Amino acid sequence: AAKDVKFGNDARVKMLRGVNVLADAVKVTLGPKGRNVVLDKSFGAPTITKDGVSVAREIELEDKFENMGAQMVKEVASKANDAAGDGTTTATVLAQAIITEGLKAVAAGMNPMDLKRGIDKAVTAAVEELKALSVPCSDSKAIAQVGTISANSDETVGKLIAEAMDKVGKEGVITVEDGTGLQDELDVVEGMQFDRGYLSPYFINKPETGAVELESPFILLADKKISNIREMLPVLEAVAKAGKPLLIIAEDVEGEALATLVVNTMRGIVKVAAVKAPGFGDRRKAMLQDIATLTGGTVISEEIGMELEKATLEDLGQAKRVVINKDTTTIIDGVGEEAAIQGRVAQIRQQIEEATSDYDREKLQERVAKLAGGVAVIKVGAATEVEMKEKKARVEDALHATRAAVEEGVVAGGGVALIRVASKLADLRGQNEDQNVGIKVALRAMEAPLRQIVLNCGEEPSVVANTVKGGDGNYGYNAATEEYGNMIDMGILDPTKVTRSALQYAASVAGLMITTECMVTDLPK
Amino acid sequence: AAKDVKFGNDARVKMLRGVNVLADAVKVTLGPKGRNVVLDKSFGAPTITKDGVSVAREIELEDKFENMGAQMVKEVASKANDAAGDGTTTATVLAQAIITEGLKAVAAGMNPMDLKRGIDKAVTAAVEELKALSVPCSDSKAIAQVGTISANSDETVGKLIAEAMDKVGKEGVITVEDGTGLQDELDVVEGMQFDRGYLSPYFINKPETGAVELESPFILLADKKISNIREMLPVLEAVAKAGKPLLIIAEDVEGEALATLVVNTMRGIVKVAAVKAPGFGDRRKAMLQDIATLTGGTVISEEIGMELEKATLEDLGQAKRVVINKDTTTIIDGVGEEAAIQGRVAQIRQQIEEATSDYDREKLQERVAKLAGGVAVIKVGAATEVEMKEKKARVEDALHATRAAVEEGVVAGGGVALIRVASKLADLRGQNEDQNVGIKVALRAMEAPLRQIVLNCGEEPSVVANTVKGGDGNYGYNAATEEYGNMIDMGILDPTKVTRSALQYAASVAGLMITTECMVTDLPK
Amino acid sequence: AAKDVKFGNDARVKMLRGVNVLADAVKVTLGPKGRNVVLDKSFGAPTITKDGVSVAREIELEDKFENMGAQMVKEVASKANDAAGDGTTTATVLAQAIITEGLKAVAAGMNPMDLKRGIDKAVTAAVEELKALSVPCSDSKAIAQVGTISANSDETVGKLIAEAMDKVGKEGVITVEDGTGLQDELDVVEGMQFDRGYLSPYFINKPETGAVELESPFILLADKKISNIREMLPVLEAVAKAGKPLLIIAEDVEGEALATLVVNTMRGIVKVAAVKAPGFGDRRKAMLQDIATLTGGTVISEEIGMELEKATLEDLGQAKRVVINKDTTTIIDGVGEEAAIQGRVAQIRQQIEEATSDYDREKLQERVAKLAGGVAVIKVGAATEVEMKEKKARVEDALHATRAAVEEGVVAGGGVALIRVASKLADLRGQNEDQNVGIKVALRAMEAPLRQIVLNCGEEPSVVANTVKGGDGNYGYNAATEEYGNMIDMGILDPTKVTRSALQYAASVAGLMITTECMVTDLPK
Amino acid sequence: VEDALHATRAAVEEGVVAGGGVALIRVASKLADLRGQNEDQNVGIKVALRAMEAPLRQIVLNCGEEPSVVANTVKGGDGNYGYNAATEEYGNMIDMGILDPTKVTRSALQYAASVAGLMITTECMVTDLPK
Repeated sequence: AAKDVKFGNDARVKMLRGVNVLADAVKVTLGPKGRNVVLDKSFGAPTITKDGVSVAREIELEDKFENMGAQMVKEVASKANDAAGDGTTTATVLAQAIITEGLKAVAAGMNPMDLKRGIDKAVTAAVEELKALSVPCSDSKAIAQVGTISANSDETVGKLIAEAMDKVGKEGVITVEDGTGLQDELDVVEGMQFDRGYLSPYFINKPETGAVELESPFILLADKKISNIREMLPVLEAVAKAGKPLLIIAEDVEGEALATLVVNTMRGIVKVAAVKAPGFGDRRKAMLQDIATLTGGTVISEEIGMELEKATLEDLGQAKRVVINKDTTTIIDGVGEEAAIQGRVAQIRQQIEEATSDYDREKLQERVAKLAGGVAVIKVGAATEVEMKEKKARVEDALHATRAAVEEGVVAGGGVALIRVASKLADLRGQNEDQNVGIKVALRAMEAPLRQIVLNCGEEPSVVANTVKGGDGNYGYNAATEEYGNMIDMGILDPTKVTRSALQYAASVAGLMITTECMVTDLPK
Repeated sequence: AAKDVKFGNDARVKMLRGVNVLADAVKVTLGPKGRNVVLDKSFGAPTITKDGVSVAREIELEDKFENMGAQMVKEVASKANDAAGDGTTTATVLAQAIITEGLKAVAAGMNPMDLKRGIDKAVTAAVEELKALSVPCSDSKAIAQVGTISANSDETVGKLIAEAMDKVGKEGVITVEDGTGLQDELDVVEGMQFDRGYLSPYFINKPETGAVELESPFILLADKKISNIREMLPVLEAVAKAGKPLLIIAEDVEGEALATLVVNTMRGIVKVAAVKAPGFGDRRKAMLQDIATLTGGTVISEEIGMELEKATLEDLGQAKRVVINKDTTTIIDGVGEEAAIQGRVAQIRQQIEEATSDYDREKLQERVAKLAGGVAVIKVGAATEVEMKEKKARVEDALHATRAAVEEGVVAGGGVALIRVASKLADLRGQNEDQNVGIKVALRAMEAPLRQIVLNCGEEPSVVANTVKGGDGNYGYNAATEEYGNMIDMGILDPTKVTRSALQYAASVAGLMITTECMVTDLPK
Repeated sequence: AAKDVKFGNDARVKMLRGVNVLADAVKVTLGPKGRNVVLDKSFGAPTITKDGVSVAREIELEDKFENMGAQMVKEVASKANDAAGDGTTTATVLAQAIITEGLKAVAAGMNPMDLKRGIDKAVTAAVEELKALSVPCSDSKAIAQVGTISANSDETVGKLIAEAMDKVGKEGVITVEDGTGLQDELDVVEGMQFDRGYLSPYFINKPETGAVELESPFILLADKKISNIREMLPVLEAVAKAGKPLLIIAEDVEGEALATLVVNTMRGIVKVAAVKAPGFGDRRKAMLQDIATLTGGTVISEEIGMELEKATLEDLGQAKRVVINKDTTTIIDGVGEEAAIQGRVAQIRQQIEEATSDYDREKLQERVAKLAGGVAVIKVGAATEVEMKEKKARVEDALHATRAAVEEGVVAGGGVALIRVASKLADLRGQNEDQNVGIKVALRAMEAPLRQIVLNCGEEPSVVANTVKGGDGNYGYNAATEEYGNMIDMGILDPTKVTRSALQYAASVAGLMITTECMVTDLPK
Repeated sequence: VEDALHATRAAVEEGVVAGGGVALIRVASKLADLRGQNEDQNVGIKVALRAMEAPLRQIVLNCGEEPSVVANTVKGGDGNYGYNAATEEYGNMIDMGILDPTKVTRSALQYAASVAGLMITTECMVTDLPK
């Protein structure tokens, strides 16, 4: 269709103006004195929230260009939350900061490409500085403390998480379900988790988790791309009968079929969700079979001449629960026989000896790790349905937080880590003045989150930033008690992974925008 | 879709303006000299009313932002009426008062959060003050007086409610029905009531009480979530035959199945209603059985390997009447055998002995209380249908009132309670000057209802407020006779609960609005 | 009257916008391939010119703010020409460049004051570098060469000027007037020149040179301030009679007296010009006497009790000619008798002996130098009045050029000296990054003249500039034989004084505009 | 791999020349004395040769340098030699990994000239009325 094409400065302010709507909507929730944002619904009462992700999801602008700007930042910023369970909002305020200052500089006549490299150099430098600043999280005592802090000072949640990690390990898979009647339960079941998410958002039935959740579903394992729902029909009806949901795990699900599934499940005609099979090539077929033995199903491959039209429930695998993320599928309690599973583990353990290269060793060990490791299951108990559901939510949060803590440690929260790291890179330089300006841009931008938090608290950003800049390490002033001491000790911390992700991703999109000359979109009519 | 986003001061005026349209419409009916509001109906003559609830129900504004404002207070204020049977209007005027002053303070540059915390502190104090000010309503002589006062001086209503409460206990379940023909009738039948409401406002066949009413229905007890209407069919065809209505009580009823029930019932193709089973986890499966025993039905659990396709009318439970609210299901006169039920009570009472915890004892007693407790049924007689229907309403209202009186007592009406309580908190202070301003805002707002009542009466609010502030205890201003004196004795009272609720809910919404920085809504298309 | 007030950025763009009309109008004439500017006359045939100064005179913009910008640059830049006989256009283009880049910098958030400091530091350095680059004009051979070059390669003009400077010394006063008919004449006559200019532009009757030129005028010497034309009348009727023009040298000429004089001379009722008497305090009374002696006039001192009403034509001084600049008055061929003048000189020489202070001695020495030295008078011959007037004009300009050359030397022309000097200061830095940007702003601007010249010649500016930067000393870009080489020998030069002035004034106004935050002007009424 | 493949295929077919758009300028600088049958054709010739500079100029413009300056520098050298578009070392562009398959530069030139030539000789255009 006829397009609207904008260039240079004209195009850049549009994008900027766009990111401003987004950032300004979202940053008011930042910090403990976060304000509320009211999101209108069709009919009924509007939603009042302090959750920046909820807010971002809703943002879409009328001016197509401003919209593109908002959608760009929205996209990359969401990745931070995906990776570490937080920092989306931070990433957003940061992205705003970099883009504003960067465009100022572009307008002053500085080179966009050099500005970008300067900003990037600053960020890599900052990530290193962040690792040095980081305090490790290894013994289960520390795991419990982090879990507790993320859980709103609840010892119970920390203990729970600690206990579970104690069961399956730091690298283990931990899941959360409704409790059966007050008093928590922990149990390790047969289960697995592979890095593939939903083939489409429409499949989501947990808009809170942004996830798909299926109970006691059947699992179709097909080694081939499924493009047409013609082959699906017989197995779809067998699942419509017995009224259970269905997880399809194929090489891929495309076109006719994917669309048809997205519609049918979204009209209540059988709950279905599809995900690509993990990995690619040979190891993909291997892992498909792994999933087959584990769920007690039969992998239907065209290679040996099997056909989907010729498949009954019996070929289908089975599990107590499956949960699907944007990039993660996790199978909980497969119906597979102890003999079958342990026998498959045995086989895999034979190939590792008869192996050759190191790569082949790692890969095989990853497979048994999945197989033999299992899945910890935390059922949260709590006296009331309401409290139970709530405590369940806080456990989920504390969980992602703790996992991220375990991976890369913790640093001072309240936005001070980004400020300390920045104060340390004052002498950092690049190849020419432009790159140097790029660097200052980024280091100044790293102050945005703290400043906004302070602003929201009704204090003077400059003064607080100064106070913070004066000290060192994770040492600070506890706003709640105004006591000086170690921020981590006083419970004001962030998983190093969240701060890092936020910074890098913010820098990524802001860099891109700063280096954009042209925008093309459809015509407003 | 493309959104319209408003910020800070801009959003807040819009919200204000919107709660102003709402409050101004409802607050004219406050007190004894309340005015009429005329609500148009598309077909026929308009409705003239003085009921703040009916008026509020109709308010929806064209401006999307202003509208969100109104819908917000509309919602929480509504909850006040739902909790204590009155005070929605009061809640609305209070909210208006708090919001108006609060936004004035925000505009002056004071911190919204500190304003909120000050408001809350004042309210917290006021509620305690309200507890002290409160006079208990315990002996049935008192119960009768309150009911009598709520019924417009109708002593017969007081007596009826007093008798009904003595039959089933203060905490018992009491219901109101049409008369057989003059001379009321009272009788205790097998029955039960759990706190779960309609899974949809479309199951409602009694739009005035906003309730579902099924007479001689079958009760399906299914321990599991019902998502697809395919399993229902065999049992649904058996109930279409025998031409009796159907109550489905499951773990939940979702999408396909629920939408199909909502449609088929709204088309007279068989009357049906669905509610979640009470509670969760184990105790939920236990209570489902309690209901089974009570109604002479069979719990259909997939767990034990039972199927809905194979369930017959014989498995269905039965009762003379069930009534469903927004959050209550009450079963009246179940076909349960007076031996089955007694046995069930017996087994449970034995479990109370084997009980290893206090919690377990309390929770099991609730079950015996429900089963063994039963249900009082008051049938209002009156000589001609019209009179009967009017008195039935008065009995229903007075009943709800009297319940609230029994729980937290009663306090001075006519808005004087709030004013008395505010005058006692003159020395209340916060952590900084802003919080002190927040407290003053709340205490000043507590005068709003009285002032409005007085305004509606055509007197000078300041003068009356002033004199009242001068008094002590439950001494106040009788708006109907223009006479000052002891309010409770003069029969001008409110259940402590309604005053408390209205205050709390108003303060709640008011805090949210005061601390709102952003609003996102659709574009006016 | 009610004003229109503009602040910050908004004000700055108006100013810039304004200087841009002036600069763009003026700069097209720069260089040897300068284009024509057509300036419309009162009404007659338009005037076509390549003289940037003429063009500048004519520029006045409708918009009050824009006009203010342009007038400010006109004013500061005009001084360059006043001082060194060239450089105004250059100053203007330099001013445009500095203001342009400076304002970009201010908008990007840099501190105007630090930018100004930087610009100034760069200019200070550049001046020194310019002195270092400069070649002396000391021997009369070089004096003649410069004269010849500035007179379009006319050896005659060079010879003539050299002869003149030889008679009165290089610091002597040299005058040029109409020749008596082919064959030049050079004679030294009794005369003087002091540092006071016309008290009003309206006095100018030679717009070409922006000078007042009086023939056989009478000279009124009044040791007092003349504010009212009532005391003038008697002297003015005498001068009105006799029918010769009038020069007034008083302590000052203000108000009614000045106003009236300006009107009258602009209405042919006696040609009159007024200047402040030279110096101040006591030495002013002394010099007034010097002039008196020289012109055979009599000082009219109120101190001694003399009155202007009693002043006669005989009290008045006389000379064959007087010429008045913006800041110079030069009396040519006084009538005073040699005996008198000589006696005066004797007196001063003796006071020079008696002088008890270096200062006093110096001042006295300055005075005898003026009286005893006289004035050189070049009469330019030609054969045909037309060639005569033209040559006379060339001699005036060349004269001014060589004067400046004699003072501070010559540097490479065509804008190369400025670029050269700029390339030498690459490492120049200030106290902070803002100052540093100020410096670069200045250094880039120093290229503007040459680049503009190249531009007018239809070449790529950047290429030529880059080349010139590659070379050393007085190597650069020619346009007559179009080939790079040695500028001085090749006869492409500028007096160091014009280059220095052009740069310094340009920097001055630019600094001032860059540091402007507020502008006040009348409403367009 | 797919990209490198097409590239190498093209390399094998017709060889490689200096990349960065310099090949075009060199080629252009060699045709300074090239003439046609009349002044108009000669102008056509200049238009084309001047045009052959557009890519470098743009490339340089994108790098934030002065297109005229680099073009000038490039015009001064010969063969596949010159300006190092990353390390400022002089040498053979092909060896320093700065190349384009001769096929790609030639194609771009011929196709460009083709369409431009058609448009330059266009006198009339016919299209639908905006509905």
